[PDB]
Amino acid sequence: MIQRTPKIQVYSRHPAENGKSNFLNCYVSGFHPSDIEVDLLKNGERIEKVEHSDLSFSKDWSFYLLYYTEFTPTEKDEYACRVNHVTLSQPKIVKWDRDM
Amino acid sequence: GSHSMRYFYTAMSRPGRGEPRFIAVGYVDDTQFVRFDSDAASPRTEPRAPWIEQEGPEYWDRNTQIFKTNTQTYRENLRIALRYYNQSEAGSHIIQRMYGCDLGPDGRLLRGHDQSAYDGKDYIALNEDLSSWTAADTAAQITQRKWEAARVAEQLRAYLEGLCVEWLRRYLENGKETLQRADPPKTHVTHHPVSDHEATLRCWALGFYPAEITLTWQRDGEDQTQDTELVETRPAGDRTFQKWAAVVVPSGEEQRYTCHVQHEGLPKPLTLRWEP
Amino acid sequence: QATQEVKNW
Repeated sequence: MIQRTPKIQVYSRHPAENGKSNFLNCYVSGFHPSDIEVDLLKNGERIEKVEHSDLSFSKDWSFYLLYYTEFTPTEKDEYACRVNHVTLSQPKIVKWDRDM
Repeated sequence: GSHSMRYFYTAMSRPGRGEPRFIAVGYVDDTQFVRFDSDAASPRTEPRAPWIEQEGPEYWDRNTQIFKTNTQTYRENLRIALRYYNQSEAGSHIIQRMYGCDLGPDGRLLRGHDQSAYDGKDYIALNEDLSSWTAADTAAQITQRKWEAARVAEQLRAYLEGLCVEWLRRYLENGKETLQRADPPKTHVTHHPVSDHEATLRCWALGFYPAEITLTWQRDGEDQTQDTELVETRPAGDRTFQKWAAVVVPSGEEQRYTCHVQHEGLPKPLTLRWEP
Repeated sequence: QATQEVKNW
């Protein structure tokens, strides 16, 4: 079947400031079919309370979803998003880089 | 400004895991306002924007009935599509539909839309005349002939020119403080050395609504399209969007580069540069 | 406001 692999961006709602509460976003888009597994990670471990948007799609029929959770960034804590999809042979991990 | 309403339907089969799931979402511009999910504990149309909450019980009941009927109709359509493509009952497949209306700046209908897809590929579309169809393949031509015989286009035209426009105008009025407010981007340029002889300039746009925006880099006044890394516009989660554009430049040449931003919330396009 | 389906595929 013709399938499309997800694009992934990991970023914060507001410019990151250590010790200030914020939201950590993982935006997955451009994928088809719609089933997808997304985890947000803190120091490699799954964050329990993650919400996501309702399934919708772009003009080219590919799907997109926003997964998000409240977080308070620090200098040392590492955050990431881990994505699985039928097009991937292994989960793809994208690290949060506060400059992107 | 100009405005649109769109509904997006996704029907997904899952043999061995129950009947196909049907999801519908409705948008005005880049603002979602309703959802329906046949997998919910109690499937019903649910509000997703504050300005829709004031609609009365008749509105919620009418839309819920539509989406409950559509759940059944799209389960049938998924079975039909297997016949049209000679496919087995073992695989998972997806039908999508998107339809709605666009208004110009004076509130007049600009055009209507109604398109469907099967497995992420165009299947059939209502033409701009709201009277004829374009079928993508010989399967969709079967649907086209059925819809021609049943005069489906005439019913869609009546919705798109009538109820679609009337309700969009109502939503725009009820939600005017947000739907009719453009939030301009907050913009800045950052500088990231990559080596002793090159650096990245990244032009940021944050906090903007609606999502449409243009961000470009020029070098000596010439667009740098091939050399620009441009990320997809992305939601912040507070209704607004974010985007950036980056170029790698020779150290010492940074002032030859300008970032240009166009957005409907800006009275004039902006020009920015790295400000060390 | 959504529209009703008119016919199957």
